[PDB]
Amino acid sequence: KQTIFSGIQPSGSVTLGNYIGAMKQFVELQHDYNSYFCIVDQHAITVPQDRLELRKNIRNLAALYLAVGLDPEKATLFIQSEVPAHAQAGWMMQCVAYIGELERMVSGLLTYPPLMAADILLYGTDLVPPGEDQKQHLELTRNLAERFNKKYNDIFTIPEVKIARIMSLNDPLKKMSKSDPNQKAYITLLDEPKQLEKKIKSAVTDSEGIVKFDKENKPGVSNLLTIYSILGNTTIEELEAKYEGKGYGEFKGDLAEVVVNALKPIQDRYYELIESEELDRILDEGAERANRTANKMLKKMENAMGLGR
Amino acid sequence: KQTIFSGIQPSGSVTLGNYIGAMKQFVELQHDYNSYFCIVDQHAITVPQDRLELRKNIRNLAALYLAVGLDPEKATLFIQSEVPAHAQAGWMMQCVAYIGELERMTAVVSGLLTYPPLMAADILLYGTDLVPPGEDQKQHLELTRNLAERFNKKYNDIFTIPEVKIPKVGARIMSLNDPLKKMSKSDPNQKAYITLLDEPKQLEKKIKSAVTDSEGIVKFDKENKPGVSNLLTIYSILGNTTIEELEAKYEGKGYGEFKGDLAEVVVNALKPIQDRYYELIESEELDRILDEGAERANRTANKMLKKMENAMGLGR
Repeated sequence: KQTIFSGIQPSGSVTLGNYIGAMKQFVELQHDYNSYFCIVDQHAITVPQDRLELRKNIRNLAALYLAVGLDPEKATLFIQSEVPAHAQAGWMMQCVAYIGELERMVSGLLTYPPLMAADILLYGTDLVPPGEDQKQHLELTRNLAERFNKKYNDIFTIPEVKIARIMSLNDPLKKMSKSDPNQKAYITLLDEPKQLEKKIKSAVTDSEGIVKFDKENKPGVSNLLTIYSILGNTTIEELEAKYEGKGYGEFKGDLAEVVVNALKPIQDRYYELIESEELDRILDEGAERANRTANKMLKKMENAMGLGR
Repeated sequence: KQTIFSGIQPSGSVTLGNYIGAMKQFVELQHDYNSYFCIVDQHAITVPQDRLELRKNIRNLAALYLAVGLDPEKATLFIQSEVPAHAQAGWMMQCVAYIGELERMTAVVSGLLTYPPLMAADILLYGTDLVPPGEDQKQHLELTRNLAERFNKKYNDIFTIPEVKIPKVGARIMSLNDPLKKMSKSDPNQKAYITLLDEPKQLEKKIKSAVTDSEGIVKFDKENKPGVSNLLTIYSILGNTTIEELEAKYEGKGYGEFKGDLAEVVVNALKPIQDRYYELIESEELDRILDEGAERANRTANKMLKKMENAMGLGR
């Protein structure tokens, strides 16, 4: 059973687009793969942060992950910061990484990649996700892994990166993104039904009046068919067949409700957890698991380098 | 009342200049200060090492400090890596330090440029009031004070701002060999230095062949008679006698017995240290003392760590 590590930044709120990109894809692999989801709060402080926004974002993200079906008794969801081994191994890896490598991509900004390498390597990670802009982060990680294996002990497995792009409702050519100035460009998983509906019905389209798919010729309608597709558990072409004698108004109206119904259980559950202390227990349990495992790999690192006794 | 934090490198061998310079002086402040002696193995790995000799030096240093009169009941002696908060706080301090101030001190290994915030973390973690002076610790301490103040201001106010404490005129001890040089273990001539574990026989050999003058007067003046005044300084401190008594004592006498007598004085000073070192170095009582100190340090350090985390928004 291969093992996967996903480093997940607590950055406030998840768009539908990114839920469909990563979240959904990797949450489902929890039964076939041994899977870790690490809220990387120590990487978040490499940029300016309000202390309150940060604790808020961390809880919030944890709640969503569980709300979207992550099973804490099969996968390991935890907060980086609560597993001291990360900083510890993070520091040993600083003593193996060179500056040159790091300048080629505030101090923690320049020197978090060794800590990132440490995040993945502490767990014997076989696989990492394709976070857009991780192509050079994984390369370093791989390299640092190889450099430590040669110089001390083969203890690290060399991690691999093994694999629907949701575009803006306002502009089909732009990717859906939380930082989009226009609030109607994107849907967040906690959007209320009322507002969910509004954003879909005003989503830019064509005039052709025919629900059909081609990306570079009907990008707005194509995108909508792709959302409908994933959230509704159907194929695009079935949907074409289904809207044969129909126009965008019925389509947009039906899609609205599909989306409301796909997000209702997720919301319902978010709010049960966000307030509960059950959420804290889950996170306590996750940190215990990760420490138990991360500490074994740490001691080896320490023994490989010679740090105690 | 005041607490001192002494960060001490496990480098494999300690000269006489060190015992009299740092160790002795700061192990004496033991009762009038809550004093920490931290074996900084995570600073050690910024430069190349053999995992065997590093492990060895770590014990060696622990054993030496005890052997020299460090009281595990009054001072906290511990290993840096064995208290995780250092790594944790250190990482937090990297998120406060800018690259420039770090770039203004030293493809090279990253932890060699980025250790100063970890040094900051080491000290600030204990609410340290005072620190020893080191060779090039001036520029290091200045950065720590900045990071302390920068963080007090921006997040919460939790760090005390530390100060260099100057000990009771620590004597700088010079080579036996070239008296203008400072005593150093790296010198390629083992005659030039004396280490606390030198056998009485090698102690004796080295002292007799220590560089002097062509006068044959045992008289202290630093600029014209550096060999002799270095030895007088050594005789003074291990002797517990003033240089004046030693000029009195060695009036109508020449370098012959001056070196003979000093030799026996050094042997006798180093004997208890050696007998005691050789008990601890093999026994498990040492391990017990290093477990206690790690425990004490962790309890203190973890409280401050919680404050830093609350102050920045990590965890819950």
